[PDB]
Amino acid sequence: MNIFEMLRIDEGLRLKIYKDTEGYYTIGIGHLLTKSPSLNAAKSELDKAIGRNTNGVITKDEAEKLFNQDVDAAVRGILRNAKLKPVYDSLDAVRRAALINMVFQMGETGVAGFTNSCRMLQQKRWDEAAVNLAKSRWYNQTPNRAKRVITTFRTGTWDAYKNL
Ligand SMILES: *SCC1=CC(C)(C)N(O)C1(C)C
Repeated sequence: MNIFEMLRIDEGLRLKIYKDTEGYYTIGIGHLLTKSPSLNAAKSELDKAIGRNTNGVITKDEAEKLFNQDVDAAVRGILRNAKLKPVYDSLDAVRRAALINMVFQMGETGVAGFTNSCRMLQQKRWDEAAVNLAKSRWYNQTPNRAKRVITTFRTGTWDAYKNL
């Protein structure tokens, strides 16, 4: 298991524009196109992202290319955030993947709260952090996924993704 396999499990793979859990146009492996209600706006974002006139459908290779860019972007976003970098640096590789997973799903920029959760992770109070992370819109809206990510933070193992 690694961050790519983990997110692939959590995000799925769809080659045609579809709506994510929040109702937003998305494609590939969790690649958010726009929060705009306009499908045309979403298709324009897609064409720009891929570099060709697609009309809503991409190939698996193209989906994996956006995925590589998105994971890279989540990692660089973490390292450029003065608040997240110290937490990421304090974690082992498995928990670092859990943090990348959260950033991939909700972004670094524009994310409200979680200051206390991050403080508990940096303190390595795994059980307390796990409880705290669950008191969130994030957990309530996508509980099965949040549970897997939280279990990863609580245990530092891939148990939530094995046999899954
Ligand atoms: S460690 C929890 C956390 C803090 C903040 C910077 C708000 N984030 O985006 C996540 C959800 C990673």
